Amino acid sequence: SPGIWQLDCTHLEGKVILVAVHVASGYIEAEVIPAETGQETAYFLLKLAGRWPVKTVHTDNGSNFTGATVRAACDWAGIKQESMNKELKKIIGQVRDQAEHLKTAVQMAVFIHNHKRGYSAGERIVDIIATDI
Amino acid sequence: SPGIWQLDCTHLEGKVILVAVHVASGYIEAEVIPAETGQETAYFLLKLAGRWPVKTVHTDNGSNFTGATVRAACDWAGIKQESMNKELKKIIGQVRDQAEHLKTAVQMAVFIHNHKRKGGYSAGERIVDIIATDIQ
Ligand SMILES: Cc1c(CO)cnn1-c1ccc(F)cc1
Ligand SMILES: Cc1c(CO)cnn1-c1ccc(F)cc1
Ligand SMILES: [Cl-]
Ligand SMILES: [Cl-]
Repeated sequence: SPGIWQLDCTHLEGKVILVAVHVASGYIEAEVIPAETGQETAYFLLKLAGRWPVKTVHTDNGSNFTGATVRAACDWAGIKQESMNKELKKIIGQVRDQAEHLKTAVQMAVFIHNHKRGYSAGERIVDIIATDI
Repeated sequence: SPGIWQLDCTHLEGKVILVAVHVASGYIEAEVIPAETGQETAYFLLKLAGRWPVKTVHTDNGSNFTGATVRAACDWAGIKQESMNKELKKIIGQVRDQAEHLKTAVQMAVFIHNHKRKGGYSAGERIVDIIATDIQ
């Protein structure tokens, strides 16, 4: 469905990246976060939920989801907790050299993934949500 | 254009917030950034451009836009360089005491601003409708 996202973590250069995939489109939002903690996870989810209609998020149900913080953020935002990601690392690989900081490379990779084309993932998410509306 | 954004800075609690407004819809993306520098501005603009189809930005043309970095990032992403602050601040003010960290309060405020229905469509619904229409 249109409001359904998957949230996973992935690790590079000793750092933690959260990757959110909009399941129907393949569109991705990803960011390096300071640590894999409830507080940083909640922050990431709140950010995502303000930008797209997030109804449900499928997660790995690990340690950073057992605490009060993520529960509180999902409650507040009205979110239920109920192939793109190796590719993301591959693109980061292709572009790593052009950026000093991993965080920059991550955002270049997100850009490339979402714009690649007859439809890009970015066009697909928009069409799907507009149709739902 | 569907692809036109305005980028402004605003300041609270000794911290810098960049606010991007999609002009046709009133949809906002905003984040606290470490400092108002070319490098952090470039980073913010690359993030935005990967999430929405950014063709042109209108900025204040100040110091963080004179350097090689923002110019290089905009080149790369194919971006041309050619009320909210207050409203967003008001919502932040309203929620500030519910979050420890300003950064959290900012993202709650963005959520509220983008979902608010004054009657009706929210800004979030409008941006999606406008861009979907343009695509078709
Ligand atoms: C701007 C662009 C390209 C080429 O830059 C490929 N997909 N998109 C895109 C991405 C997201 C949209 F909402 C609409 C279009
Ligand atoms: C989920 C929601 C609300 C709350 O019902 C208000 N606007 N939106 C919204 C925001 C962005 C969209 F693309 C679609 C809908
Ligand atoms: Cl995780
Ligand atoms: Cl600025």
